[PDB]
Amino acid sequence: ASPFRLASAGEISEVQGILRTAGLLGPEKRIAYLGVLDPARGAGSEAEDRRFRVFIHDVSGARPQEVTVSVTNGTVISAVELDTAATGELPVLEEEFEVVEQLLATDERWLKALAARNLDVSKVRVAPLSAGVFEYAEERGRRILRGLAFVQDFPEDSAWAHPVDGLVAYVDVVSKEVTRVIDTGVFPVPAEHGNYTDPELTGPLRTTQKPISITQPEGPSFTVTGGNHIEWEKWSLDVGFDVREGVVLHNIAFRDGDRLRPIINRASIAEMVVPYGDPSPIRSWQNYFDTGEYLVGQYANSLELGCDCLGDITYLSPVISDAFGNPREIRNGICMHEEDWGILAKHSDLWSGINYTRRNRRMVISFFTTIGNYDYGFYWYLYLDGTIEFEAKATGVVFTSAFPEGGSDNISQLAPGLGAPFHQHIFSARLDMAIDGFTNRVEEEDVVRQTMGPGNERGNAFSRKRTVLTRESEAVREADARTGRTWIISNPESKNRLNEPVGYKLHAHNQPTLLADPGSSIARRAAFATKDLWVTRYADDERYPTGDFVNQHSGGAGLPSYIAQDRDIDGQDIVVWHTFGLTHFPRVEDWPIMPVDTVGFKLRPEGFFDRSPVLDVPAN
Amino acid sequence: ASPFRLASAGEISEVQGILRTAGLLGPEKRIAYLGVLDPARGAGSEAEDRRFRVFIHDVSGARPQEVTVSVTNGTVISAVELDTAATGELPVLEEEFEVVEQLLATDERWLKALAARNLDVSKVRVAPLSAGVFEYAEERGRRILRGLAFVQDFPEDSAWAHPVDGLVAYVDVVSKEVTRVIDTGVFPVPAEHGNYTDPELTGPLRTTQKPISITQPEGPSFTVTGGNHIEWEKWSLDVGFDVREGVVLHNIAFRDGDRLRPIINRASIAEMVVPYGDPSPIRSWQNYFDTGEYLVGQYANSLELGCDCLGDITYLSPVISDAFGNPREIRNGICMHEEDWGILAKHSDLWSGINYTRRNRRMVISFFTTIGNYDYGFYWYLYLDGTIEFEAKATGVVFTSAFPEGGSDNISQLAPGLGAPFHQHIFSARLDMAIDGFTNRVEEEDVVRQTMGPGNERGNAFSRKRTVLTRESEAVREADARTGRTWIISNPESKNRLNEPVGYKLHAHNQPTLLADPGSSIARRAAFATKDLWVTRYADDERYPTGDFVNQHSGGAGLPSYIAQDRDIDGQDIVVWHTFGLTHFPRVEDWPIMPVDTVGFKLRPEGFFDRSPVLDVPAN
Ligand SMILES: [Cu+2]
Ligand SMILES: [Cu+2]
Repeated sequence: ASPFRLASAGEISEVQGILRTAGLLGPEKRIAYLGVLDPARGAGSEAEDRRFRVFIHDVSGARPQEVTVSVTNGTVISAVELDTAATGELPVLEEEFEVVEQLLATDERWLKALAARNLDVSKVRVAPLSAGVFEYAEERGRRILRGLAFVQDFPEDSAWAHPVDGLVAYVDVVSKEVTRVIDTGVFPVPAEHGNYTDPELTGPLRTTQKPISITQPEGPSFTVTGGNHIEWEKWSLDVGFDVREGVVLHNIAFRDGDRLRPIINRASIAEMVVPYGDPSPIRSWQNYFDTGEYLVGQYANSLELGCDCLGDITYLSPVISDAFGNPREIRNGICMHEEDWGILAKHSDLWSGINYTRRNRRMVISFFTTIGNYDYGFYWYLYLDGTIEFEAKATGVVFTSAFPEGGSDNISQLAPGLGAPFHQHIFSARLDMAIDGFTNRVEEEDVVRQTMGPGNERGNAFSRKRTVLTRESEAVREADARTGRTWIISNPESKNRLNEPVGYKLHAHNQPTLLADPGSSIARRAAFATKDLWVTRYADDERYPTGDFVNQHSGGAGLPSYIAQDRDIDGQDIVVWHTFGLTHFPRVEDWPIMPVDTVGFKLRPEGFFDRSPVLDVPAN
Repeated sequence: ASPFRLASAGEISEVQGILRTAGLLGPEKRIAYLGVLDPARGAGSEAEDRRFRVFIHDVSGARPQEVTVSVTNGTVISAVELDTAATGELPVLEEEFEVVEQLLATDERWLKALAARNLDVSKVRVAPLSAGVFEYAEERGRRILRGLAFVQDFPEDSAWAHPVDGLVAYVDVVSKEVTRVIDTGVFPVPAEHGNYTDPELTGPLRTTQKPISITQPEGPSFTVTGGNHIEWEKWSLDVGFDVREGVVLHNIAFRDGDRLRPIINRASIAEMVVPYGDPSPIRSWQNYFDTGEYLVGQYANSLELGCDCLGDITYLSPVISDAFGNPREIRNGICMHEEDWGILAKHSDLWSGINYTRRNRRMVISFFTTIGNYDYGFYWYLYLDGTIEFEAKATGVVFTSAFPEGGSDNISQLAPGLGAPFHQHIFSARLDMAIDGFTNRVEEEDVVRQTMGPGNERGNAFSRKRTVLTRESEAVREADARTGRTWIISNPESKNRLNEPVGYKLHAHNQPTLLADPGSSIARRAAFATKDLWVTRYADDERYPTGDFVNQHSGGAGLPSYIAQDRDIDGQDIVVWHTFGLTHFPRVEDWPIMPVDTVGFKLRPEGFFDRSPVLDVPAN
C-alpha cells in the first residue's frame, strides 16, 4: 500500500533472488549494506516501485559493487563496480570483527608483545576498530581494521577495565594478514575489575525504590496503520528504519483544521562520529563513524518491556539483511508510546476569575544500539504544541587506556592506573524540510542589542535580525549562543493569517563542534562536524554528510562537495544538516558503567499556526 | 525539632503579637514582608532561636521599618526606621493592586483619555506596575505605581486581548493621587477576544486523548519527617518556603556509604526580572522584578491533583502572613513526588555476554505562581546519579500592546492590531555551596583546542583548562558556549580516592543575558543579569542579587556592591549566583494563552564520588 512501509522479510528475500538471478550474488559475495530507497520526488509514477540499494562485498578480493534493484519489477536498475581506493571502502562487516583477534592470536609480533606483558593470549580480547586514513600507503585500496587489546580475566569479566596500552596492530581482513604491530612500550595493565554486577563492587542492592506504575486503561492515544503509519494528536508520520541511519521519520505533518500541513519530509541522524583527543600513537588515529562505518541500525537492541520502554508500548520489529541476503528481524527494536509531559499551559486570571490548566504529552519513537563499548539511544519526540525534538542518550562503558604516571592533558583517571581518553560524540541530523510544502528558505536569526540614544532614550530597547541564506555558498553557519542565534525554516509562499510566511525555528544546544585541528585527517573526513548548520538544495544522491563510503575514505565527498554546487536555496526544495554533540572529559562517576548523558535539538513553530494549536485540548 | 522546619501558623501569630505589644503593629501599619531567618553559621549554640524578619509599611505616610523578632523568646531583636529614598521602597502590597484602577477612575485626565477612545470606565482594568526609576525627581522618596489599561468587555473576558496603547498613568499609592497621566495618542484597541475557554475560539474539544495512569501501589520511595525533611535515594534535604523567594532547598546532602556528605547549603531563586525592550514611552520604563518587587511566594497557586501534579503526590501547605500579621495557609502550594526518568545506564557487552539496563528516577519539588498575566512554575530535581537541576516553566498570557501600523522592530503581532512587546525573563539562582563542607572554591573550565605539530602530529588532540577564581574582583564571569565553558565548585581539602579534590560542575544553558544598554537604568538596578556567574564570600546580610529593597531603588545595590569588597573566595565559605533566562519574541502560537517554555541549569558530580554512585540500583 504505502510506499513508505517498512521492508518485509519477503522483499529482502526477493532482492536476494534478483541479485542471484542477475549473477551478482555468488558464494563469494556478501551484503555490506542493504536498504529501501525513498520514492522519487513527484508522485508521477502510476503505481509504486519499491527499490533497494545494496553494497556488495567480495571476500575473494574482487572489486565490490553498488547495486539498485526494483523488487517490484524484479530487475537490476543499476550495478557499478567500485574503486575503493578512490571512493571509499564498504562499511565494516559484522563477520570481520572476530577476524582481528583471531589473526593476531597466531602472529609472532603480537605474541611477543603479549609475552612481554605476561598476558595469556587466550584472555586477550581485541577491539575491531575502523582504520581511517593516515600515512600508511599500503592501506590504500585494502580493507584494514586496527586492534587495541583488553584483558578479560574470565568469561563474564569486563575487559574494558584492563586496557593493554602501548600496543596496536593493523590487519587486512580480506587477505587475512597482519600488516603492522606497533609496541611503544609496556604499560601496567589496570588491575581493578569493572564488573558492575559483582556484589563486591555494587554492595548490597537498594531496597528503597518503590514501583512507579505507568499504564493506559483505554490503550494508547495513537494509531498505527500500514504497519508503520502513525497518527497522534494531529500529527501524521511514517516510521522507517535503515540499517545505516536507524530510525528515520517520514512525512512529518500536522492536521491543522481541515488540512494536513507538511513540516518535515524526512528526518534522520545521517552520521555520528566519535573523534578521540589523545595524541598517543596508540589511539591518535581513533575516529569512529558509528553510523557511516559500522551502521548503527544493524546493532539495534531488542528492547525489553518494563526495562527499556516503560508504559503502554507499541513495538516495531524491523527486518534487515544478513551478510547473505537472508532477512533478519530485530525483535522489538523500536519503541513507540506517548508520555505525560507536565503542564502545557496555565493561567489563573484575577480579572476574569477563570483558572485554566492543561497538561502536555509527547509521542516518543526510539531505539537503542550497541557498538563495542558504547550504547546510544535515539529518541524522537512530537509535542502537542507542534514542537519536534531529537535527543541522543549516551551510555555504555567508556573506552579506556592506561593512565600515564605523570598525569595527562588528554586523558582522565577513572581508577588506579586506568585512564579514559578525551573524545567527542558528534551527530548530524539531516532534515529534508517541507514547511507547508517544498518551497522553503532558511534565515539566521540573531538578537540585536541597541544603543541608548535618539529613539531609545532609556536604553531598554532590543530587537533581532534575520538574514536569508540565498545560495549554498553562504549556508555554512556557526552557532552564536551569546546573541541567541537560531535558524528559521519558512515557506515564503505560504502565509499565516497575519500575512507572515509560516515557519519553524531550530533551537540548538550550542555545544562545542569538532575540536581537532583543521588540518587533521578527521577534520577533512568529518568536515560536517566543524560547523553547526549547513543548508543544501535537495538531491537524490546527497544522503550523508560524509558521503556513501566513509570507511577508510579521505576527504572529497559529503557536504563540502555538495555545497560547491552553490545552488539556489531561497524558496526551493532544501535540506538542513545540523551538527550537535557532546564533548566528553570522563569523570570517575562514569566508571565502571556510565550514567546517561544527553544532547539534541528541537524545532518550534514560528508563525506556522494562526494562534495556539492546543486550545482544543480538554481539561481531563 | 529541626531549626529548618517550615514556619507554623503559631509562630506567625506570635510575631504579630510582638509587633503589637511594641507599637510597631497598628491600623496604619501593613506587613509588606515576613519570613523566618535561617539558623546562624554554627550550630554550636544548642536550641534554635527562631527569628523572623519583617518589613512594616505605613498607610499614613510615616517611615517604614525593618524589624527582627524572636519567636523563641518573644522579643524584638531590632527595629530600624527606613529611609526609602536611600535604601529603596518596600515590596508592592497586594492590597495596592486595586488602588491604581480605583484612583484613575475618578481622575479627569484619565476619564478624558478613555472618553476620547469611547471606553466605558467600568470596563477598564488597570495593571498595577512597578515604577522603577526614571528622571522623575518628584517620585524619588515616594511610593509610586504606573498603570496600563486593558478593556474587559464582560466579567469573564480576558482583558489582555484589549490593551489601550498610547496611554499610561503614574500614581502615588500613599497620598492617593494621580501624579501624572500621559497620552501620546490614540491607538485602535484590538477587538478580537482571547477567551481560551470559549467554544467558538477553541472549536470542538478533541476526544482523542486516552488516559495516562501514573500510580505507586506501594507509595513513594521518599520519606517526609519533621514536616519538611526529605529523604530519597540517598538524598537528604529540607524544603523551606519564603514569601519572596518561594521554595528554598536547605542542607542538600548525599549519603555516600556511611557518611552524609553536604553539597549545597541553600538553593533558591533569589531574583527574577522581566525587562521589556519596547522603546515606546508607554512601556520603556517596564521592568518587573517578580521576586524582588512583588514576592512570587505570596502568589503561589494551590495545586490540584491530577491537574497540576500527576501521580503519587505529597503536598506541603506553607503558611505566610497577611497584611495584618494573621497567618494564611497556601493549601497544597508545594508538590513533592518522584517520577521515572528513562534509562539510567545501559550496556550490552559482546565479550562478557552480560546485558545490563537500569532505570533512572528524579525527585521533584515544585510550586507554581501567578503575577498578573504571568504564571511561572519553579521545579527542583534530584537525580539518582547525583545531578541537581532547576527548571523554570513560563506560561500565562503575554503582556500586550497595540501593534503599530507599519510594523515594529520591538513588538510582535499576535492578532489583528494586537502586539506583544519583546522582553526577557531572567532568573538568579543563589547557591550557597557546601561541597563536602564549607571550604570551597570555583574554577572556570574551558575546552582547549590544540595546534597540529610536535606532540600532536595528527592534529587530533584537545584538552581543557581550569582557572581558579581567587578574589571576588575576578569572580564575575561570562558564558562561552563555543569553548564549552562550565564552572566547577570543589573542596580543596576533601579528595576522592584518586587524590583529586571533590567537586560539582555547573552546566548553564548559555542563553543571552540582559540585553539593555549598559548605561540604562535596568542595567544598573539588575546588574546581576548582565553576567552569567558571580561568586561571593558568604555573608548573612547578602541575600538577594538586587538588594533587600528593589522597588524604586536607584541601583548598584546587591551583587555589584558585594563584589566590591574583593574578598577571598579561594577555599572559603562561598556563594554562587547564576544568571539564566529566556529572551522572548512572542509568536502567534503564544496567543491567546502561551504554551510552556523552559530554561534552567544543572550541576553534575565531578570526581565527587569514587565511582558511579548508582551501581547499587536494582534491576527492578
Ligand atoms: Cu563519551
Ligand atoms: Cu515572555
